[PDB]
Amino acid sequence: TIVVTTILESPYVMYKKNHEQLEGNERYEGYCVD
Repeated sequence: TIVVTTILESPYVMYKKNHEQLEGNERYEGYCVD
């Protein structure tokens, strides 16, 4: 598994709606997540 470092910065990487009930990569959304 590749470890990808990134940064919380809108709209590149943001916490998803309901992230606390999600895990791993699914916690995040945005341009850089895509």
